[PDB]
Amino acid sequence: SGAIYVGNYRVVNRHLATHNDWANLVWEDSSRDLLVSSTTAQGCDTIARCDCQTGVYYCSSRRKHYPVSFSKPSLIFVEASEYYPARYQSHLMLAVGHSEPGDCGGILRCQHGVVGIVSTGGNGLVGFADVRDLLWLDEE
Ligand SMILES: CC1=NN(c2ccccc2)C(=O)C1
Ligand SMILES: [Zn+2]
Repeated sequence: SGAIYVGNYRVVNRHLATHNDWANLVWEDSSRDLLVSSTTAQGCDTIARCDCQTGVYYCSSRRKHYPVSFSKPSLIFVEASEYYPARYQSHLMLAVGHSEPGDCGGILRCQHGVVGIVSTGGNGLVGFADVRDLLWLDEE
């Protein structure tokens, strides 16, 4: 579980979005596993605006923060899970690391801010859904 709170936006894994998220939807993309909803409170996370390929992510299933190298966001095939069938996920960054389903929502961060959220796992890789291309998250 986990979310990005930036301005009046909540960024969550699409597959973990709640009733309230869908009732307050701003934007969602299944191919990216992202959903943004609106919030009453003004959050403080800052989105990274960079092409960093190094960061630290939080892994709930190890209660650990891991420094990682990750690939630039790309179109990646991802085997079937409990929420999606085997399919190409877009804007996905891979790293060597630990990722179980409940690790989804863990944040990947660089010195510039939030890079993305855990979205995929298995075969010793962790996949993060990039948010650095969503410029509109910084305004309105
Ligand atoms: C929210 C959270 N952000 N993080 C975090 C902290 C440092 C680097 C990357 C991610 C947590 O462990 C929980
Ligand atoms: Zn960065």
